[PDB]
Amino acid sequence: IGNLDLRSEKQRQAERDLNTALKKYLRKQRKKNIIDEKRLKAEELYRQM
Amino acid sequence: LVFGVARIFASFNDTFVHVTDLSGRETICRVTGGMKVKADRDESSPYAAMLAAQDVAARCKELGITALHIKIRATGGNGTKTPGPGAQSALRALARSGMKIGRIEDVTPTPSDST
Amino acid sequence: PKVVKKATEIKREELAAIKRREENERKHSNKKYEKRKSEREKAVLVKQQ
Amino acid sequence: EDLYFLIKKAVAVRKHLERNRKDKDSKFRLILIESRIHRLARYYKTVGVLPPTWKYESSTASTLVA
Amino acid sequence: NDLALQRLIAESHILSEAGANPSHWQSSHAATTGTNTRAFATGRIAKKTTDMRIQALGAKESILTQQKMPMNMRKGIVKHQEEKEKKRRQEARENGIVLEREV
Amino acid sequence: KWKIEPFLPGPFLEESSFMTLFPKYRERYLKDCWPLVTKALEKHGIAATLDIVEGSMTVKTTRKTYDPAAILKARDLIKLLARSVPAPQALKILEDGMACDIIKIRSMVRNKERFVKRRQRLLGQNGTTLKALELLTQTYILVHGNTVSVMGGYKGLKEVRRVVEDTMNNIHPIYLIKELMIKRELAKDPALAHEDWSRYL
Amino acid sequence: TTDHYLLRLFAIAFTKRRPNQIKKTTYAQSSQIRAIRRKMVEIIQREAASCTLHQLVSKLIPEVIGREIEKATQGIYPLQNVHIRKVKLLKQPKFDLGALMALH
RNA sequence: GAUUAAUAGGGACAGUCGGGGGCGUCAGUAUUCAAUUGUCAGAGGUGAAAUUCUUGGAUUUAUUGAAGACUAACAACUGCGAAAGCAUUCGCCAAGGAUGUUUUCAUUAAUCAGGAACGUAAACUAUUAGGGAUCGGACGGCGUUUAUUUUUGACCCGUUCGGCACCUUACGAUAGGAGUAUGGU
Repeated sequence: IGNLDLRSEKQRQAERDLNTALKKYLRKQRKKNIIDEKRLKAEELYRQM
Repeated sequence: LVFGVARIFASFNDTFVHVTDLSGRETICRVTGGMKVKADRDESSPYAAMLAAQDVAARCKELGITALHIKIRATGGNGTKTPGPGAQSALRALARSGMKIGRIEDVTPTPSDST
Repeated sequence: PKVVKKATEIKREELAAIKRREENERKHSNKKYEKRKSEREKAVLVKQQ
Repeated sequence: EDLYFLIKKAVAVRKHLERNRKDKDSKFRLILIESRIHRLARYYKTVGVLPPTWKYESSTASTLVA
Repeated sequence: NDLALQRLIAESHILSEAGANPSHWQSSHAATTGTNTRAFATGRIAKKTTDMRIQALGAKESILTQQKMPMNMRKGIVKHQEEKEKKRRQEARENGIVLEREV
Repeated sequence: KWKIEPFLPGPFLEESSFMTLFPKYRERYLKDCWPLVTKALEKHGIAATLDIVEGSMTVKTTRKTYDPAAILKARDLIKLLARSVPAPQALKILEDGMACDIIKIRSMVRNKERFVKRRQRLLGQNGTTLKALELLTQTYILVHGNTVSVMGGYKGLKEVRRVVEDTMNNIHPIYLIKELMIKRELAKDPALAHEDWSRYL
Repeated sequence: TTDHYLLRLFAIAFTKRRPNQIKKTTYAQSSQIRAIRRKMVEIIQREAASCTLHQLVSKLIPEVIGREIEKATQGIYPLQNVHIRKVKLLKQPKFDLGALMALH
């Protein structure tokens, strides 16, 4: 009782200061099928790879 | 695969299954909805559209075209701009009895300003 | 009391609006390449003898 | 002169109105501009800068474009 | 002058939230919800409509409402209902849907 | 004679596809109501994608789609989802007996304040006349800005068409609801199955 | 065209919503719309008056005209997509089998 | 011999702004009518029907032509006009608004007796104190895109006038019916 909420402390500090996984990323995000411009950037990255 | 163009005029009172060539000029075979149902109440019904589509597909497979491009329309001037039950039921029966479907388009007359 | 509570809610809204205007002018003006002046330092306009 | 520009605007409005004859917004703006002309003209009469028998109905418009 | 027209207009909310419109999505959900597929749902709707009829005849207070709550339950209930109606008003101001005007 | 059977069982040569365009305030709601839509359209056999970058819903017929009217169902579904019908109702168009319709009512009143008054008259006090029309006609009516979007069976589509035109032409919807209630009472008993019912309205 | 075929070209052009913007309405002003339409009719006249009908169809197929309208109107207001929505041939005064078979 | 130049006026100029107005012109479909073909038994309405049109071929399919109307979608918690009202393009004609100016006469003004111009419906109802949006100027700018690089425009941001509307706060305010009887006519 009195220890840190680490997620809340990281969010507080954020609001104060303000090739093997990127294939299963597309495997998980081809199933939605929302196009979602971060996936467009990921498709261009996969085409470059 | 000889593509014939099927005009399906689906209104609320009667459905028109009509088959033309690619030109639009020469009617191959048409069966209206009301000539398959004794009742003018049930002239525009999915059963009427199913019977009409079966007769039209039978005639056009006797002529040997076995492929259609389907243009669906309705009463569009001051009408409803939506097809009746004849469109869905006729397309279902038409492709359920042979007839590899090609291109589907809903060519309803949409006025730019009517009244 | 209700007048003090309503007016401190209005004061919070106005101070947040002024901070947002200043932050947007900082992010889109030439003041971006400066150190943020602290508020205790901003408390004094000039000092003279 | 203010009165000179106002009567110039009046002749322009009346000439367009004579060419077109169908619209009413130009007629309403003509009524506004003739009321403005008569008010400024009355103030300049009671000062006295212009003749007190000088009048503008349409003939002064005609004789000042002519 | 007409009675059953006035009854059909007022009780339309209760009927269309109970079961009576299978093309409406809220009524097609409330037709399988469980408190309308139970044994005596039609009688419970009849009790609600009879309470609204006596309210239209002149009763100021209801029989179906609960009168004593521990002030945190009632504040949470009223605040949630007001926030729901406000969110529906905002999501109908956007999308251009017009809604029934009531204060 | 009127009932329609579900399709039991490649009927498409050219891979058909349709698109509709939506704005951003609909992009949020569509982004968090989309998996219901693509689940039911996968049960019908049609691939449905959403594009938040351009703002476009696309449907396209896959290899294993067998119902050929499913593409018309999906085209109407994405039209209503673009025109901001809620998602379970837009998915309720995918049943066999449903159909949608859009009624353009802005052309019917020359004035503006008279149009606002007549549209709010169509909507009624606390929505009671609108849900009374929805009950008596078995439809879903959405008074959508300058248009009115209705769904349901084709009979209900015709009756709400008549009621919406007569509401815009200064006949009251309470009068039309009384008319529909009389028609329901007369069609209840088939002893009066074919007479001219104009002697009662 | 240079083969004396009169035809009407109907072009449509939707306004570009600029990325990294916050305002919801991308409205061009009315004078800006008139300038866009003036540049549109200038482009389609200058790039359809010089060629024959076969080259005009060969330019219509990959949509070179809409691409050049998109490229040259972006100094007035950027346009999301320019298409030519209709081509209508009104009168063909010649029946010549020479050019009509040089097609086929 | 002639004040402040008003945080009231009227005018001038410049870039503009507007689905404000008039005249012409250009289109777009749709409807009706007619013609040419392919037709080949109903079509049309309705909750059902009926009147009607239908082997001289209706409804339908395709292509033209004419006429009259209107300007879908864009289309708004917007724009313009004093009001009714005003949405196709282009041209002409005047007018108007706001802004800016290193623009002028200096009370010209405010309000309305009299008068003058424009013209099937109803039916549920000195500041507030700022903020978030919005559009019309004018100014400023870290920057993305025009841009082969300067213009210039689009986007973002800030300042400033002006205006339709939202919410909060008020600064406050303030403006006989229904039953039951009894006796007459």
